[PDB]
Amino acid sequence: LSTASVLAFERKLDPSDALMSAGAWAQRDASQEWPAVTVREKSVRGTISNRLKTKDRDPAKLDASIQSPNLQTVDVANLPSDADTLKVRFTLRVLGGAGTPSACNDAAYRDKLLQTVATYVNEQGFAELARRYAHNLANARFLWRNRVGAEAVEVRINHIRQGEVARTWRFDALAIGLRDFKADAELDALAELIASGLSGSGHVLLEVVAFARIGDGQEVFPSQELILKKGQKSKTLYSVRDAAAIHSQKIGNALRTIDTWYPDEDGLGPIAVEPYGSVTSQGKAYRQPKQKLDFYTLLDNWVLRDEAPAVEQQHYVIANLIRGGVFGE
Amino acid sequence: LSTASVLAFERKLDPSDALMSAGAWAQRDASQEWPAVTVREKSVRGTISNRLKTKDRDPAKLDASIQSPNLQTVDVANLPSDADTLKVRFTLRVLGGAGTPSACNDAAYRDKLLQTVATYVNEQGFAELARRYAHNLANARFLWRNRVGAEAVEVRINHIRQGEVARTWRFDALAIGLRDFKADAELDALAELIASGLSGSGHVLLEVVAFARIGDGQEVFPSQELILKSKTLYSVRDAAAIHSQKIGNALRTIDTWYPDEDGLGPIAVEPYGSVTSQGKAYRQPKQKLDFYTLLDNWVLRDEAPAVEQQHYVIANLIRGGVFGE
Amino acid sequence: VTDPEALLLLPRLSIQNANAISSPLTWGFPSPGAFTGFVHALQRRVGISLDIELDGVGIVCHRFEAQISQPAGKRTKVFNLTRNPLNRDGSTAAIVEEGRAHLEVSLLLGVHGDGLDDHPAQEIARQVQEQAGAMRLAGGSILPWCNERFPAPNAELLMLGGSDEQRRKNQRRLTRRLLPGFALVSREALLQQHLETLRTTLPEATTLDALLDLCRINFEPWQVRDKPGWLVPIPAGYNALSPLYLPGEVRNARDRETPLRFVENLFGLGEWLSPHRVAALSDLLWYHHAEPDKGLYRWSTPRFV
Amino acid sequence: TISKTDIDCYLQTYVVIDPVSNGWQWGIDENGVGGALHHGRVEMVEYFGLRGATHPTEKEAMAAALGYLWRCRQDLVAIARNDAIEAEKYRAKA
Amino acid sequence: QELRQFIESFIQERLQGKLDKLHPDEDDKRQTLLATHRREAWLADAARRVGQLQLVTHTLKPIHPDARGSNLHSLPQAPGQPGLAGSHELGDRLVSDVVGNAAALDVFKFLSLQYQGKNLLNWLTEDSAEAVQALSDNAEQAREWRQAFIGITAVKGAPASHSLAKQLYFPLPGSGYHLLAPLFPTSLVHHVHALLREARFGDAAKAAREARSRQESWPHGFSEYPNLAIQKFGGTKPQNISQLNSERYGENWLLPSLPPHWQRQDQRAPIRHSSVFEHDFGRSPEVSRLTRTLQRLLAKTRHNNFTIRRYRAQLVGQICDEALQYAARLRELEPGWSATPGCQLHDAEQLWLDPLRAQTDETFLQRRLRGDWPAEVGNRFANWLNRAVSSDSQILGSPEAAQWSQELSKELTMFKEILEDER
DNA sequence: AGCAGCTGCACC
Repeated sequence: LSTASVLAFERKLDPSDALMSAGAWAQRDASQEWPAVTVREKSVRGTISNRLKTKDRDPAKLDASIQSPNLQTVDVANLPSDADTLKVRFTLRVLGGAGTPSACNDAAYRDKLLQTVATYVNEQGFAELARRYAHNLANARFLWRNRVGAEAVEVRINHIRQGEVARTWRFDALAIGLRDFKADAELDALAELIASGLSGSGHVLLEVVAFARIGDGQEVFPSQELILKKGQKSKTLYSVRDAAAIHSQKIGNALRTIDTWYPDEDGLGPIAVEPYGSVTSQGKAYRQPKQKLDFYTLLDNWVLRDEAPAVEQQHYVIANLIRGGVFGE
Repeated sequence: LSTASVLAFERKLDPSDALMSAGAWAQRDASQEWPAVTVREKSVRGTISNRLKTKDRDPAKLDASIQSPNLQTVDVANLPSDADTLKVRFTLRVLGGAGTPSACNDAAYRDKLLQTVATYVNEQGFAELARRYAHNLANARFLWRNRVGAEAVEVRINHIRQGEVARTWRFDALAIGLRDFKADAELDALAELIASGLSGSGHVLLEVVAFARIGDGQEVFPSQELILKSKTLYSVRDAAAIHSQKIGNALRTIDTWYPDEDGLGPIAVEPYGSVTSQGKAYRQPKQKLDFYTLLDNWVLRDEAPAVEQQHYVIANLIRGGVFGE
Repeated sequence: VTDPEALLLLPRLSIQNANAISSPLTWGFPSPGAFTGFVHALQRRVGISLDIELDGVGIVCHRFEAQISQPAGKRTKVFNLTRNPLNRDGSTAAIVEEGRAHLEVSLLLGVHGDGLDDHPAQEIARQVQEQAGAMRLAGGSILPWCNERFPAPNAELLMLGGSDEQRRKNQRRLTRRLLPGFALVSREALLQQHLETLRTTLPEATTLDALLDLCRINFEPWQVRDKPGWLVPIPAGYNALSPLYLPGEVRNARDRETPLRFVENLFGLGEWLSPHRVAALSDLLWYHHAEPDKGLYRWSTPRFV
Repeated sequence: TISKTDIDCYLQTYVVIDPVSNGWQWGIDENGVGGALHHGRVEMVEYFGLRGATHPTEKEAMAAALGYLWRCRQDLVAIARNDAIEAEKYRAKA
Repeated sequence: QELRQFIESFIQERLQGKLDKLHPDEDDKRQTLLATHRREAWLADAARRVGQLQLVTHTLKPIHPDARGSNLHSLPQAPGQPGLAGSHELGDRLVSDVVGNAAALDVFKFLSLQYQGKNLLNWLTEDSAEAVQALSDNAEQAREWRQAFIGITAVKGAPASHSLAKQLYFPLPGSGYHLLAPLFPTSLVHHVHALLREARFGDAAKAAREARSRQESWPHGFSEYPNLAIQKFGGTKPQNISQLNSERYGENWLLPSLPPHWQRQDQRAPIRHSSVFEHDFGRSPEVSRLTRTLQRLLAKTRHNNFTIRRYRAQLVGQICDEALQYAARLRELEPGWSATPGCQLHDAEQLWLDPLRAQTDETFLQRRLRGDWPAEVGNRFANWLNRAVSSDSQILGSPEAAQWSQELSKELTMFKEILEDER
């Protein structure tokens, strides 16, 4: 009747830290002994390229600043001179129990919410969302900056059931682009596996490897840390067990960018699934609450006022419930 | 319409760390198994060649200029005694997407910037910038102190299409000067390939090798490390190398349009275009010809500068960096 | 508390982003109350269908890597954070400080109930291991362990299943399977001994724990004074401030069928021993103790000394 | 007005002075605790041992350690100066 | 009424700074600063301004700062069960935290104006001459302002935890749960941080560190507090969270609960050196501070033997503990590191360190590793551990060396007993 | 011509 004062949803489609190794192409068959790339602190000499704030100063000091070099120490990680292939490996744990909340004040809100999610999974199964997630794993969207100049990316996904593999998939990640959502047989099979895993019967284990032919001795990019003036490291790179790696949240945002239904020129591309759907690279928060298409108003319009959005906005609401969140008034 | 607080631009034209080996001339073709030039730590015994301080000019402590062998230890890289040719090898990737930022806080400024860069590429394509990058490849400016006395320098550029060669260029770095941008057919073909990579019609990864004929036993110069001994040369896997930022600075020396007396030579592309080794910064912000004033006049106020200034602005966008409030 | 009829060894558990902040004052290893709550939750999920009551858990901590950075120019350390999305119009949110740490800890917990007689001899351990994987341990997901070289099986050993030398042989064979790590035990009596010898007409406030936590190089006519072992302050349960409220009384509650109490932390000592100087692996097991009318919602290892 | 002894108050804890069979060897401690058992880690020079001369008197080895700290390892001196500024800012407070 | 001059000082020292921090050149805006922020309409608005609560050990703002629950003022009941402590249920009394709106904190700054103590002014229940100093025009509005200042500093509203605070179940003995919503104890985190600031930046530590820089004696000693961590609650302005969060800006100053081996990652195999006890065991990072402290302890007085013999025994127990853990963690490198042709064979110690090598070379090693019974590897360890003694005739002539050999032989017998059942 | 929501704003 009234809204639940607390509401929470645990995260499904669990990613992991993706370890990165180096090795040559056409050796992807026995690609299990590859040495991992390490982070290295190198010191650089550059110029003063930032724009100046001419307040309470003199032109002589800032002019002698821009004539003087800038001494920094950064952290980089590059492939060796006999290795042009970056191998990015991670584990995906698709849990199950999609629409079941993890916190609720009222019994009435929980009853009505499980009723509406039940009518959703009856009348439209996890078929668009699973195809969208399997396409986001099909292209190397998790290899964020290592894909902008790669000649070819080969993605192998193995389904590990009890102690070993049972099904292998081998995708070419550039044919399946970053904007189109088509229907293939092996992609529909992978979407069927993710659909069977999201419904509570089991928690399925996928292992994903990605071979990217970047260039001989070129630069690869792990993720940078958020640390909030001489001898200080400006750029710190992520490396777990002395091996360079990307965060789990970066991979989650990468394989979560499937939202192609947003009311301000949705043909630019799929964006991240979020309440007040925001792309931090663009700075613009689509699905504005001034418009009637945010997650909160659509959810409590579905479960409290018995109205219903279209087929697309409820797919967005169910995908936000799959992602997780902490809401409540 | 105002300038974004965060504006980030990714580097196009990414080179690799250039590795050094040694061998003989007339074996340039089968130069695959050439032994790598190794940095050796040596100790030298010198004198006091610095000017004396206000404290070291005393009468009883004037012995520093008299009795001081000064006992230093440095790093040194030389050629083997039966080899007169130094080989420097690196890979150069050119990406494309020159005017699209990687981070922004205002999307109206982003659409204005994309419209401005598309207006540029529609009117003035990547014909001058790719020609200047190809001329900085065709002469071995990547060999910084390794070119200054060499009897014969030859560069060789291969196109890595799938895993192997698609096109071979074999340029003489001593016929092509270091201060003028002339014309040639193969240089124009390399400029067309670099422009095709920079515009986005293909993937360009080149293999650039360079032979400098120094002579037997001579001193070759790799990059010197910055330490935040007093001389530490750079080496990856026990082989002397040049840094990728020095190689990228060698191909960024395309700026023959600046507010100074530009009859001297090309400089590197920087905002407030600075040669800190010469101590003078051209394109000072007092004269309205640095990158920020032209970018805030072209995007915000629709005041287009001259075509050479547009070339310099697009080159500064290719270099990338942190622009914003 | 009660004595176990069997001990269940979960092998080397890998946790990706655990809560390195375990208190308002102590950082590092997570609270052991998180581990006891994990075993209680695993009893709620899988302990009921097998008829096993699961209490008491050991903590062996094979390795620990905290996502911290020392700033250049300061002695102390700060945390590597993650980035949050925009609020409503496009603006960077207020950053919340959450410490993260990669952990590898294996568990030994106490099977106590009447669900194993002779028939499900090893299936109980496998089912608890398959239910423990799709859970969390300190706020972080347990790693799936995809195929690298060889797996790590579960174990179930009955302390009553054999004679005295069978008890010692099975304990020696089990304690080698958790050997690269360090067990965490609770030492309340030692801290009370230190408070007894320290309080010589000078009152204490909290110095009995921060004095064992520091390193002093004080002089007795340098020298650095030493202790046996590694004595760390750990959060040993909660304490009550609020007189307890009805289930449907406090607004913005987590549920309205469980009484709420506003609580504060507690701080005690812990030692990181070896797996082979405890004389019984039926110890190291972390239990609850409520005494709900007073507060003092505590957790500790009993029957140790 | 921070003298060298005010920085030397907080720089001293990165050294350790071990009496050996011939004299007073010294070494550098990374954690800044005096080279203790549980919390600290003292770096050993490569034979393995402390990076110090065998001074007869303890004042000589302490001065050699602290002069080598001031001469070579400037980041430790920076940490000691960052502590020494607040050491008198705390007196300026109370 | 001697409070009145101290009162009219503070409003002037506020309004001067409000005029100065404006950069004024136009618009004639300062007149309202002369009108309101000089007279006692400031006092009427200070009576109007609320949000402040005068807490002690209960804040909900350090846990997700956009969460408005209930904040309390109660010291927890003194526990009789010994072994732990969670609050300042002892000396070094509280610091009276206050949570509220950041614009309203000038009212608390006026309350804490230390005219002969701020305890009898913030909780101004016992004032007699201050009343007519609050209003030197009447006696009605003076009592009204006194009640408005001292009454709002103890008020609750309703218990809440605004869906972003923590509340975690606790299993009861029989059956049932309690909800257990915790709070951040800012007075206790103030007091611990103040002790940690007094032990380092104080006068006594500055005095007793100068004596150590000079190798002296002095009345006392000092401490260090290693491996602290900073957790900064306020992002850029800490006034939103607490006044105590502004006095200790960010600066949680947490204490380490780490494992012993946390910053000790190293992966190496002793393929080069023959004997592994003399080399790469002393070169291990943790064993060196055990062995050097054992050399420090094996030359001392034997008068108070009951504690020093216990410490000397436990320091050898830790050494054999690390000795077993070395072989335990060397089984993660490879199943075999001795099958390759090497300059040093060193099979006597590598049969202990390569157990899965017998799984590979199942022909001769399967008979030889179970037929030879390697149990003299502890004797090689004892010859290395004998160099942890000092070469002094005074300790060698007495009978305490026989006691040292007794405890070392007992612990090495336990070591050999564990090493016997390694097959 | 009177309400509830939203947004800009003031202050520390």
